[PDB]
Amino acid sequence: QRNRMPPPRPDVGSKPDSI
Amino acid sequence: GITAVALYDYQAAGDDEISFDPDDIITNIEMIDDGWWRGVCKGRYGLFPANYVELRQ
Repeated sequence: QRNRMPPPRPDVGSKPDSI
Repeated sequence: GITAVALYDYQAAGDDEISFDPDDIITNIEMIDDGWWRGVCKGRYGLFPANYVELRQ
């Protein structure tokens, strides 16, 4: 199986999950 | 033939995939996987991270 999705796209407005 | 251009600078994780600079445009980019691509960068074939690359026309 050669199924694999590309990595996430970088964003400046992105925020962490842990506050 | 096909040709793509990296929207950003990305480093290939595995040896099966190659890296390329944003402004660094390459040719012979054929889409093998619905999520991955493949093309010749400076005389070398490999995989193109669709997230950091785009096929031109």
